[PDB]
Amino acid sequence: KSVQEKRNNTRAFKTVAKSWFATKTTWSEDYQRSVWTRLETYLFPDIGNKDIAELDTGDLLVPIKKIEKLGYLEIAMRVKQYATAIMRYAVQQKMIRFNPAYDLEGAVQKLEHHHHHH
Repeated sequence: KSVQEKRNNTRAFKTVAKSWFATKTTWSEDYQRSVWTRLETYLFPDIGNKDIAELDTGDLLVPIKKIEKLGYLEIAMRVKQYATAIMRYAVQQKMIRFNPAYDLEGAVQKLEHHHHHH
């Protein structure tokens, strides 16, 4: 249906995070650039090309887990918070029902919503 839309990939994480970045000047110019650079490299490749409306807790856990097992916990936790802020903005734009980052209490130790498949 995106042919009738003015832009095929709309409401996508990269565009939304772009808007979020454009609405952020709270951090310092240098540090925030570093923030953006880490978003560009880690928190964009997977989810940025996906329609965030269908982005599952697992989908977002992919880039998170990517950094988690990258050996940089601080980076992962900070990207976790960056994403959390963007997800908050995402709900406000009705893109997602709830924040998967808030939804997952850490109940499931996997990327799935169930411990037992059946």
